[PDB]
Amino acid sequence: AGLRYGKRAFVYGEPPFGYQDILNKLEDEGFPKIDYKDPFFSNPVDLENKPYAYAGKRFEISSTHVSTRIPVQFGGETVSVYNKPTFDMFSSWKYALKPPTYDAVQKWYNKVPSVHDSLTHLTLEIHANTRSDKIPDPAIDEVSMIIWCLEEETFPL
Amino acid sequence: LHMDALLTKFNEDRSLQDENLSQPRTRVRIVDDNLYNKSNPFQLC
Amino acid sequence: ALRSDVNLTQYTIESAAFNILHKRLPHFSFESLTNMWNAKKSTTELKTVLNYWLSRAQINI
Amino acid sequence: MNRWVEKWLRVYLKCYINLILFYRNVYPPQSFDYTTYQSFNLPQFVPINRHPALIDYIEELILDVLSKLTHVYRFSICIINKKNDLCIEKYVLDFITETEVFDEFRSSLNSLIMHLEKLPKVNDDTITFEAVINAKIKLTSLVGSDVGPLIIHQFSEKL
Amino acid sequence: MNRWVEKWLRVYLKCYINLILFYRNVYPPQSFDYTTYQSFNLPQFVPINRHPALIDYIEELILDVLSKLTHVYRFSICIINKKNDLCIEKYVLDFSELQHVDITETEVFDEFRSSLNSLIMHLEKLPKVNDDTITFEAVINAIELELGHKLDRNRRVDSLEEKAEIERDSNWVKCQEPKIKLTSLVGSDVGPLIIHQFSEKL
Amino acid sequence: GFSYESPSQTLPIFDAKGIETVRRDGIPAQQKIIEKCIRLLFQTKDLSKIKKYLQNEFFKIQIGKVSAQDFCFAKEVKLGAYKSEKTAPAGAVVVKRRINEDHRAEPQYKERIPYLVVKGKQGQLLRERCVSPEEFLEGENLELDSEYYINKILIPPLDRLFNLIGINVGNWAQEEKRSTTTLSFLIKKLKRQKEYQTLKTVCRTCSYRYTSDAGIENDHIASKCNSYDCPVFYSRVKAERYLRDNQSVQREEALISL
Amino acid sequence: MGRINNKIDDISLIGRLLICGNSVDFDIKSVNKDELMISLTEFSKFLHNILPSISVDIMPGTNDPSDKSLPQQPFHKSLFDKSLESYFNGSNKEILNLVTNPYEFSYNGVDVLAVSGKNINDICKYVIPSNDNKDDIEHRLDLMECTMKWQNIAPTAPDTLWCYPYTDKDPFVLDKWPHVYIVANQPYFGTRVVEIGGKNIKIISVPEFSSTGMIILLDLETLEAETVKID
Amino acid sequence: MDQKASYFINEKLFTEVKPVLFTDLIHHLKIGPSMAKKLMFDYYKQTTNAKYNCVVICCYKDQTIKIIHDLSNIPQQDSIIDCFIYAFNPMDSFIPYYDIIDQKDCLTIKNSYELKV
DNA sequence: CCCTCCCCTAC
Ligand code: SF4
Repeated sequence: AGLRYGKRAFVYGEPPFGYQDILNKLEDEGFPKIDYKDPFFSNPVDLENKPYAYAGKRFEISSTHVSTRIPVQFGGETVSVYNKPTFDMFSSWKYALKPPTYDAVQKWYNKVPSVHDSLTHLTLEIHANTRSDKIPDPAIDEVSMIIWCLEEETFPL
Repeated sequence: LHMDALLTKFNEDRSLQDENLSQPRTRVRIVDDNLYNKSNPFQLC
Repeated sequence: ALRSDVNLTQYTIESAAFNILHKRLPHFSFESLTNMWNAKKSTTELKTVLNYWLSRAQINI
Repeated sequence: MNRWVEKWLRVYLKCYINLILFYRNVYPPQSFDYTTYQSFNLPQFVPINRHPALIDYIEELILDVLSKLTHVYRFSICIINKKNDLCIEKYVLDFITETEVFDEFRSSLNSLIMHLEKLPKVNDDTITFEAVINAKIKLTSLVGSDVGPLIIHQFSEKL
Repeated sequence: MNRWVEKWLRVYLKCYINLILFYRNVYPPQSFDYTTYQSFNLPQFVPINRHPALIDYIEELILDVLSKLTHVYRFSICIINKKNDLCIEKYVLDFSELQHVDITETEVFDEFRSSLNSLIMHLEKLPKVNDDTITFEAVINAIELELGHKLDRNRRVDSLEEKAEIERDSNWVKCQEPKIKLTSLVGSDVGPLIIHQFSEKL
Repeated sequence: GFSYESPSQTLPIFDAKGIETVRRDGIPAQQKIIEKCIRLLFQTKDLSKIKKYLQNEFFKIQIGKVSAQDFCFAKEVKLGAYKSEKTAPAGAVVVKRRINEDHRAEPQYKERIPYLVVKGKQGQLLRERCVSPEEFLEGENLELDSEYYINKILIPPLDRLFNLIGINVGNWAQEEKRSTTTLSFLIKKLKRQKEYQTLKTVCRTCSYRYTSDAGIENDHIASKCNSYDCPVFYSRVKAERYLRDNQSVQREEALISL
Repeated sequence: MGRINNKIDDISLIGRLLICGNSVDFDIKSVNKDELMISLTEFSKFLHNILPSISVDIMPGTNDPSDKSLPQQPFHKSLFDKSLESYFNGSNKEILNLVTNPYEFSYNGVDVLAVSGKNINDICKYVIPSNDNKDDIEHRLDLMECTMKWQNIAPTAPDTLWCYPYTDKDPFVLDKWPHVYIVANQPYFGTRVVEIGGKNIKIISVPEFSSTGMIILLDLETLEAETVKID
Repeated sequence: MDQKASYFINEKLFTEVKPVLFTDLIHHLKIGPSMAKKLMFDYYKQTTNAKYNCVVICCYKDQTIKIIHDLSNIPQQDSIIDCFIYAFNPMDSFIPYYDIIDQKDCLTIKNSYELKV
């Protein structure tokens, strides 16, 4: 059939929730069905205890950095180490950050980053010579150009 | 002919002559008469 | 009419032409147009002012 | 000694079960807390379920396994495929300073993260999980704790 | 003396990592381009990758290694297979006392040129590695330090230096140390920088 | 907020009401800044990216790397419907100062007269400076009031929008042989010269609509374009001011002594 | 230097070397002083190694650290390594001479007018809907012949020239015909002798050395240009 | 001398791993260009331990210089007036490095002018 | 530290 259990084995009780009833029971307990992301600081330096209050409304703004995240608690109490570390000589260490994927670099490189039923229309403009940028006056400045245009779309005959 | 045959034909019969290296051949003299005369037309401030 | 129809900032001929027709028109002062229209030489300047006012009249339609 | 290994094994098993539950589709995402807690000072995000009933169930399972830790030699968490009743995957954990056990559990959990985050995705509503206590297979050897006298081996199966 | 060595060592590590990633087909060769300037004058025309994420990754790794330099005496770029996590190749860069704190840059670049030429001549003889799930890793051997234990005080950060120190202390995990084949190479014998090279296969 | 009028709609619609991104009672710069900040808040929920962007914008405004067009107000002026002279708005002062020199320069009813703000002495009410774009681009020593602009046109609306979240934006604003320096000066000068040549080529191509010419006198006709509705004009006058200055660096001794 | 050809009887007849522009390729949009200094030190190494054997006349180009206009001044006494400080002391100018972008070298009486090639490259950036009754070597040679005919080195003034080229006496308006007219930084190579009013001018189109690295050897006894390809 | 040259080439090829040119032999042994080519060819001979890639260039007529890459299809073998070894490369990518050289007495052609100091 | 006057946006 499938993966065998072993020579001597036991089984624990069945969990209470499934894939569908999980959110329906999470809402009935007094929690939002989906907890969206609150405004947060990605840089823990820019925190500066900004969310203090505003007009008597206390806000809780934190960061997602490793320095601000609290450790996982087991039983309501945070489990942390209190004693000083014991550094031993001749140790070995490994980088934890995962490098980019081969396929990611290739996908980045391939993208190469009959009847008249309207109104006739006529337009007119005027050019008048001025005297040292004086916005020509209709009492001392005369007309020189009466360029006009007729809308040929609606014009009949 | 292969590449080794060309080398065998050319380098084995090297002349290695006239390479005194003590009295080298003087390059032919070519002067620029416009070096000091006057008035370079394209020289602006 | 453009002020009532569309909501933009300056409501000038160049601004309206660029925001409605996507056409960028140069703008010359009233003294520059006068100096061009009084140039005995430089047919280019006369053609410039003529096409200036012709485009201003054609864009109104 | 037996003091720090108990608490650190509790935390390690909690993170282990929560990671196996979240990185697969045993329970849906958006049901975990992916940006609040840290597991063992690791830079990666650790998901913890939000429903207090499931967290209490996991904690009670861990306490019941640790209460009889002397008799058990293997604690496996099987992934059962619904409508077929066939265990697709089976992640298995086989069986004196606070810093040593801390670093060993840190390395083991980091190896578990690196192994889980590179697996093929799973469709929804097809998997139920079942933990078993031992009182064509594709095997993978993970990092385990060797310093403490309670040496544990970590390996996973598939198909 | 920490005055100029921190730049020359950075350039050397950059060229080292880029050559290892290029000649072993860890990344597509089209993403590499032979250059001489990558924010630092390189000693050769070294093929440097131009991926935005990979450049930052390599720079952060090199800065972390240079910060831990005072206790690190060995740095290895391990080439692990992806179908199974097993080191098939390992390029060790020894740091035996490094002639550290206790100089005609042209000579330093000449020594780096010799070392990189030896590395390239060694890499050009290995069989071609297929793409598609070949990857790499990074392992260091320290003298006396314990990493991952700086987050036990909640360490309220004040500037970028403290945040960098925290994220560099937390970015490393502990690890442990058949038909191995060791091949020694040419190192850097310049006064302040006494570096040695090694290699491992099979 | 982001509006989704249908489940099939993938990209959201930036639907704003009443806020400074739809009101014409400000400057085009504040609209872009506020819209960018709101999009950054709605998409990434990241308060650090918003802070970095705002600090960069404030630093650019303080230095003087702005377009000088996005800082132009535009308000309708009812030149006859005002109670008195001391209650006239900022635009009416500019309008009257222009009428006094040319009575024919009187705007129509509900006309949009633009104006800018500059620096002043102690006091110097907002109405007292009130320079128009023409007066500002021809003034010898005139710089935008970076303090007034930044504070009183950027800090109040961002304070409202981000105090609805719980962060104060005002605190983010208060926070013979030479081959290196000479070569840096050459790089700067050549970059500025290439930018100036590109702007001149753009203006010469734009002026082809009227002249239908390409040789000389086309650059001459295009050099008299004072279209205040074009961003290339402000950049052109800024490039001209930069090229006509800094004569100390552009000499026989450019820190190279020869 | 006579190391490759080994015919010192013929290599010793190359009296001078003339770099006609485009010595370094970069974009001033995104560049700093470091990489430009690297390229300049490479060029300075070349100069220091070749100067004890041959004389060099360096000329600015279109993409070199110099003015973007056509009358580009000499590069600088700086921008070169400190190893060349003995050549820039003032007395050693016959072996190394930083020269203006247009220049009329009087090489033993053979007046040769040399241009880096921005005038023709600025004429060719237009598309004239005439001349029908395409980017070929003969077309650029005809353009150079017409530049010599019109007696104007830069017909497109707003593109090549800059503000204040001169006052009342423009330098680009030719006042004297040269013997050889060199326009460099061209895609192809080609020569042509033209007869304009009983005179004779030899036009030479020098191709780039980056791609198709040919070197033109111009004689001064008969004005015959031969090419030397390097692969 | 064929003894100092061989030792120098072996050193600069295996201990200080770098591509050695014939001009390097010119500068180190103070010899002419033809003698340097002869010594390079002599070192190319007697090469039972061959661990390098020779870089051969040939000069055709009409003053053309080519670097042979295929070594199997040499175009116009009748027009070749010279063909010598340019360098010994231990690696595959040639990519040499060029530094300052003090050509005080290794010059075969001097310019008509002298450096005035 | 409150008033009027002005701008203009949303139902
Ligand atoms: S500035 Fe604006 S308007 Fe004046 S020319 Fe250039 S583009 Fe046309």
